This record gives sequence, C-alpha cells and structure tokens, in this order.
Amino acid sequence: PSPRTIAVTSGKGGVGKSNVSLNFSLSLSKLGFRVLLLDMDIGMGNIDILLGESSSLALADWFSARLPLSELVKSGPEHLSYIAGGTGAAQWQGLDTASIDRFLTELQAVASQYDYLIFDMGAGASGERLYFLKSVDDVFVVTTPEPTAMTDAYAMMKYMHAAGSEAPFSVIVNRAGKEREGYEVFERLKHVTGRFLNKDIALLGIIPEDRTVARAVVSQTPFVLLDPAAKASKAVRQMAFRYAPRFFAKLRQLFLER
Repeated sequence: PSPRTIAVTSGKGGVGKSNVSLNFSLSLSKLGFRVLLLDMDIGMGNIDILLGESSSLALADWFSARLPLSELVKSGPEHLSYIAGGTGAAQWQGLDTASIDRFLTELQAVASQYDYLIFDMGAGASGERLYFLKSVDDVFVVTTPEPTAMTDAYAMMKYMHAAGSEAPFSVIVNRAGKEREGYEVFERLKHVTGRFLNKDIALLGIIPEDRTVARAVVSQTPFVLLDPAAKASKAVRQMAFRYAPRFFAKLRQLFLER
C-alpha cells in the first residue's frame, strides 16, 4: 500500500516553511487522515521544538548509528506521526547502492501505514532534494509577498520544471497581509510560469499576517491547536480542507542514475 506524497519546499529560507508544514500536517490529521511528516532539512530539533517535544531521535541517527527508521517515528498531537531531521548534505552524498535500497525499503514499510507522507524539504533543489521533488505526487512551494521571495519562488519552479519534474505545483503565500496582496502575488507568479515555462500552477492558499503565529512558536504550541479561530489558523485549516478530496520507483531510479 502507498500513501499520497507531498514535498513542501521554497527557493531560499526565511519564509516560515517548516511552521507551515507542521500546521498543515496537523490539519489533515484533524480531518481523519493518517499523516507522516518527515523532516528532511539540516536543522536539528524543529518539529519537536514546535510541538514542545524534547529532541531525542532523528533521521540523522539512521545514518550515523544505523538505527532503524521505524524506531524513529514519534507521536505528535492529533495522531500525527513524524521523524525529526538534522541530516547534512555529506550524509546523502556518502550513500551506497545497498544503503539506498535499505532506506527505500524501510521507508516503504513505514509509509505503507499512512494516507499521506509529507516531506518537509530543505530550501532549494540541490543534490538529493531534486530526486524527492521529482518523485512526489504534489509539490507545495512556500513564498512571501516580498519581491525577493517571489523571484526565488520563480527560479525554484523553473528549476524543478526544467529538470523534468512532472508534479503539480501549488503555491502557499505566507505572511500576506492581504487581503488581495495574497492574490496579486499568486497571479503574478502564475502569469510568468505560464508564459515562460508553459507550466500551470495552482494556489493552495494564502496565510495572513497574524500575531498568533509568533505566539504559537515561542510558546511551543502549534497555531492551529493553540487558537483554532485565529486568522492564520482558519487559513491553514481551509488549505487542508480544499486539498484533501508509484513514488518509490521514480525515487529509486533517480538515486541510482550515476
């Protein structure tokens, strides 16, 4: 059995992506779906910190101390499952053909028990990230209305597209401030991807500037949980609501193309 697979990504940092990943994941879980969030980024502790959970086991431990993957699944609120990160580029580069198979086989065994497998990707398309971005069923790219964030979102989509990713691109405009600013960015992005890449892109949703988000992060309770009525919380809940009604093959093939 295979879960639907989503890669959440951005062009460069400073866009609030990981926070958006966790909150979106929780929302989907709140609908009733079995969700597994994998932190594929370089930063140690994020999901756990965001959940008030103490750091312990992480994906990085599968590399260094050869722990099984299944051993690394943790429980979140709302029956969300996750695996924490802290894996570096040097870890992906050193992989054996035998070790990649071990990874994909362990991952497939774990993931078979979930409806959605969500990858919280590190920024950009470099190295192994490209393989994941070209294997998943959906790619969510997170951006802000800030004109430097938008330029990086375009470069990012052009990259993924030029590199042969056939997944649908959906945009999340975070920190809008709105109301129509959220739309103006999207529509602008949409015109230029359509014209120059001949790639059609969807708008997953707009998350308004909201004080609840900073309160949520500093007090380590995810915003949707903390304040389901906040403007940001309603927004993210709507994204999950609107979104919900052969991954390992492509991924294997791409990893072994050398």
